[PDB]
Amino acid sequence: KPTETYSDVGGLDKQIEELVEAIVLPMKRADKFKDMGIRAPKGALMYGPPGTGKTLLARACAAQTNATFLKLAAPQLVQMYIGEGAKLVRDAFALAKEKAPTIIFIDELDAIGTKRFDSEKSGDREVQRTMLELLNQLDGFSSDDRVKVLAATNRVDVLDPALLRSGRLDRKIE
Amino acid sequence: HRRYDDQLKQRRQNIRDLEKLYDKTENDIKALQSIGQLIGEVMKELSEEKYIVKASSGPRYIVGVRNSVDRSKLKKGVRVTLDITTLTIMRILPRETDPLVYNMTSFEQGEITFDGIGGLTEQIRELREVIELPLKNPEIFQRVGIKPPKGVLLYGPPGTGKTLLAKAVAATIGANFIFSPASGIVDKYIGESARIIREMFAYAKEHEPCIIFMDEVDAIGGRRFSEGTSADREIQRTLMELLTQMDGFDNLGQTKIIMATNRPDTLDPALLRPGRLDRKVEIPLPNEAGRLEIFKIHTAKVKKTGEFDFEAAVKMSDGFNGADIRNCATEAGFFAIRDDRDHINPDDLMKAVRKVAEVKKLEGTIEYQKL
Repeated sequence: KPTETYSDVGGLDKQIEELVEAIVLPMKRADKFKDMGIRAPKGALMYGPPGTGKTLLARACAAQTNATFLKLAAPQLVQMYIGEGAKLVRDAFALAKEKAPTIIFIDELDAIGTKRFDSEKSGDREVQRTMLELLNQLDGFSSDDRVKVLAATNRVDVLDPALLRSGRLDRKIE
Repeated sequence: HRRYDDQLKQRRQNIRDLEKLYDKTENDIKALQSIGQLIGEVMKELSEEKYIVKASSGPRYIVGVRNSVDRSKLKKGVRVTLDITTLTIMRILPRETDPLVYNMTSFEQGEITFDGIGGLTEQIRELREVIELPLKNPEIFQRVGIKPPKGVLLYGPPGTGKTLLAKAVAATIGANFIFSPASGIVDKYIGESARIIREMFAYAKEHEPCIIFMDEVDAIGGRRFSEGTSADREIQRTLMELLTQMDGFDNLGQTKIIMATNRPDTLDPALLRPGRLDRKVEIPLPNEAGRLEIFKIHTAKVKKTGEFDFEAAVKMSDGFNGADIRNCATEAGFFAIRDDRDHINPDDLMKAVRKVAEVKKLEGTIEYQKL
């Protein structure tokens, strides 16, 4: 758990209540969702100008839950060794098995994704490999709504349109 | 009199419990007395008592035979067991190329069935004819003279349940299923990238043809102009192995290849052309009648009120999503918490559908993936 709480921030409660409904309420209210059969949101999208408190607001919510936190950067998923980055996402949710109520954070969601087919250079493919892991792992044994991931990105302009689904990211928090 | 006797009767039950522990502990030392055994496949037959078996590490040696094995099964193409000391054949094991079970087993737990994928019935009855029928009564295609289809392409816009299509078909047939993610098999090794594809088609004969599944492959289907490729040349031989397998002289057509992807164009145009992939099955946005069957699916196990909406939910969201309804089921639970109600308000269900219109903003309009 970090040292940041909700008392150190103010005036963001409009955006904070959106975060409380993601990784906070579904964790404590999970007993209600099991009786109602309603699946909790698998994640929340965070964007805006880079100078916002998205790093602070996501940090204040991690300490209140008092659960194991995992930080994974998107640019770190690309390495010179092929398959090493694919094992990062594969082993990231592997720690969500032994410890079921965890929290995963992905910084700069726009760092990993693209199309790159038609035009020159034939793309790269040293990136999209770890992107397919994000689609496969969240569609695998995960998505028990204990795997909820905080997705933090800058803008919405450049992103993979396939990153948003009811099994990956639900609430889009502006 | 019986006080001292009952104490010894309870100890007698503990004596027999320790008797099983005595042999169990002695068998631990007996298990540690054994040595290791090398496993290899026979390459070429040098003589009757002299064979050439390739070790799992890649060197080859001339090994002998014993009286506990049959030389009829020691011929080429059969995996045998060697010795780590004198380099001789000891025992005989069944043939397994690279026994990776997590790739072979699909971990089937029944959740969604053909009734949960409903609304696609136009395309659902299309799949069962080229999948369930040839794996059940193959003589139907043999009487006409057509060959059974090998590959089947499942594509469409994201959020239509293409991932659930693998679990839906697997919940009925109940045969073996091999899940092979795209970026999980790209692990960099010498000759391993092209060997993984050779595995699934090699295990298809002993484990029965069943169905082989491919999950979201955006990679190997590229032309890959050379910028230096950054070590990805190992992926180029992966594409070559997939193309030569369909055109190979081995017996095929019984094993079904299910390959799903976000968009078809990223796949190899050599595969899209006939002769390899004969089946292109699109999963587009359902019609007005197709969505109606899906709302009852998500609201079935979820506790609802008898006033739950029927046909108005389709009219609320038009063109914004029209694909993934499950987003609406998650948003509807938050409106009932603020009002302190376990059951969902039918009016709040319509409000959750309206919220989804501003949730996506991902564009992704597909008119180009038809072909």
